[PDB]
Amino acid sequence: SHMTTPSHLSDRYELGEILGFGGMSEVHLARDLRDHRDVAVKVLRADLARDPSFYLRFRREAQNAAALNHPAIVAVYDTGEAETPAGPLPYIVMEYVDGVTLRDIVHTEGPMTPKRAIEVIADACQALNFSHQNGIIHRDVKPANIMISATNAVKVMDFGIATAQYLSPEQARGDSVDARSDVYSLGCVLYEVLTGEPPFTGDSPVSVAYQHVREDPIPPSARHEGLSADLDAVVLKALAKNPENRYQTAAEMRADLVRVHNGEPPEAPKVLTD
Ligand SMILES: Nc1ncnc2c1ncn2[C@@H]1O[C@H](COP(=O)(O)OP(=O)(O)OP(O)(O)=S)[C@@H](O)[C@H]1O
Ligand SMILES: [Mn+2]
Repeated sequence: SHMTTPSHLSDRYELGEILGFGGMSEVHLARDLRDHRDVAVKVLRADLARDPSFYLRFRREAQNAAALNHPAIVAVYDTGEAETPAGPLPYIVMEYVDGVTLRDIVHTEGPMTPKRAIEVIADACQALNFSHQNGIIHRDVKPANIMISATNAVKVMDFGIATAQYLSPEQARGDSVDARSDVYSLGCVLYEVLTGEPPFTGDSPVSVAYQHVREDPIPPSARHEGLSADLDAVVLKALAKNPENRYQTAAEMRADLVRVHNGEPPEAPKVLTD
């Protein structure tokens, strides 16, 4: 009813400006006064925090937020919970990225140049490769979970926690999830940064999930100008319905992105349009 986010958490983190929000959390820039470090603190949203479902969900996700050490992955530093007069306010402390999500880039700027999109997604592949080698499937690859920093570094975040626009067909069906599910979802992001649109939209998540399972994506070159057939092949391989027909690893996907960036033919099956 009237929870508000305090100016200090746990007498160590002094909150500065609000950076963003999502369906659960509000993310603030903060100063870690103990380590003299600027950090991002993800706090359960004040307007949701007294709602038992949301509180409990936040706690279940905080204890599963994967802590990986890689230049393209947002580090997770700590978790905690502030006592306030309105009740407990749980939070996660993570690496601060001064930058913009791919969601916000596509919204405000439209599609990226193809070379830039290739570069960003190839860097995201490195993050995912590292995660997979450490036994962690991301599970929630989407444009909001990839940022480009002010120094043009790619940062992927929010790994390992178990919208419908970016789910893999196997997630839509409740089947087993593995590295190829992250490939598919990253293929959805690639599709969107190239064309300005996700592959599938609909009036409900049931309708969007149905499309992931049953309907072929419109080839990117048909959705938007300046896109090559070689890029169609790479994107549509990532988006193959059967996991066995996708890139089997994030590294394999990267290798094809690197070919296309260099004007070399990709290994992905050719796609013909008219
Ligand atoms: N480490 C970070 N550094 C800077 N900004 C961040 C960071 N993490 C998240 N943000 C921003 O905070 C927003 C909310 O992040 P999240 O709570 O993870 O929700 P989301 O990923 O946008 O969407 P949902 O809720 O998962 S659908 C992001 O969209 C960014 O705008
Ligand atoms: Mn996120």
